Amino acid sequence: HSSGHIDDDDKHMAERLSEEEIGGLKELFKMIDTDNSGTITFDELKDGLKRVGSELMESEIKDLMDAADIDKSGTIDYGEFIAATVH
Ligand SMILES: [Ca+2]
Ligand SMILES: [Ca+2]
Repeated sequence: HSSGHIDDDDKHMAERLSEEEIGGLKELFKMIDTDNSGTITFDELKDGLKRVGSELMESEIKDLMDAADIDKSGTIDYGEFIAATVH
């Protein structure tokens, strides 16, 4: 409840990007987190492609998890994966 940010589109231009994870935190992020708590962890990460039982190797889940979440917080966020710049 405020009126110092919700008024002109000028302030909406600086609040249209996802800094932490608010971007997908609603639709995608939740649908990704097997916990739906708002935070994904390797242990849960694998459960994504694991339950798929296709032809993947959990070995890539750890090399992908580490490369994804650079915050080394042990937990990956929507804003931690997007950090990927200059590819
Ligand atoms: Ca979780
Ligand atoms: Ca993190």
